[PDB]
Amino acid sequence: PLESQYQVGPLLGSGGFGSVYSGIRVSDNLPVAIKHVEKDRISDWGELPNGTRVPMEVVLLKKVSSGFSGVIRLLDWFERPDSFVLILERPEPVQDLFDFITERGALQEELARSFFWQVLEAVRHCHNCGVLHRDIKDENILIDLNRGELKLIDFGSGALLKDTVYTDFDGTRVYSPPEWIRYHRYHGRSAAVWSLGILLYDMVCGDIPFEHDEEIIRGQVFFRQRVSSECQHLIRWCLALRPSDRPTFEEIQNHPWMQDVLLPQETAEIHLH
Ligand SMILES: Nc1nccnc1C(=O)Nc1cnccc1N1CCC[C@H](N)C1
Repeated sequence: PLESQYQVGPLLGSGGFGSVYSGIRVSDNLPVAIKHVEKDRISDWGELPNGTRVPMEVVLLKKVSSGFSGVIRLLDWFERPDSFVLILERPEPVQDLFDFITERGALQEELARSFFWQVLEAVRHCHNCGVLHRDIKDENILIDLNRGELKLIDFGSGALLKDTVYTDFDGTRVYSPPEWIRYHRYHGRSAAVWSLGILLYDMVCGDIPFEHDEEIIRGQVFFRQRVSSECQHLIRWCLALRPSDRPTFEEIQNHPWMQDVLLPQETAEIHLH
């Protein structure tokens, strides 16, 4: 049973994603996160190779499963009569990117470069494994404060990556691209790159560039903080109105603003000490 295998701690958060609790695996004292999701609230249903219908997140997290620290690890999962329980890895000490930016304001470009690079490495790993996250944002990024390593969380709005159009979306509207707003249509990679541009603006400015549909559609970027010309260029390129004008992950990582990234441990030493 789940109740004998894990010691339940405080609620870490709840919302559209369900309810997430801090926990401890009783056997080895390993820190875990216990995620509960009600069956009636599930947006994307997946199918396990053995045939059983599970939340898409269970399918997606199994697809990415490796020694790669950039994606939160699924440790175990359970079915209950009206819900699913997901046992996830829990870094300690940890802080999500949203709380980190709230406490510190706009980040130094060196810090933003290190964090953005790790998000890109994590997203590239998902895509290479046939997984599309669909809800890339500061709230879905965990910072391992000791190691300076970032992890992607919440694959509950995700899908299997495909080359055809998506007509469904249940991620964050303010991170969604203008083709979703205008037409209820987007392609995986170019929509992911748009959300990445919103994320990078958020990191260097301390807030998102757009709040309303009209602003997303217009796509005019205003810099409220001092941001280098190379960083402003990368942001505007990710935020191109025409999806095909957006850079590939390779063009992003080869961008001159992305050069000479710090190692995660150098990041923890300089910026998280
Ligand atoms: N593994 C974790 N370790 C520490 C903290 N959180 C998580 C987590 O999975 N969180 C999570 C999963 N699915 C949806 C939302 C989640 N968050 C809950 C805490 C607040 C965070 N912004 C979102």
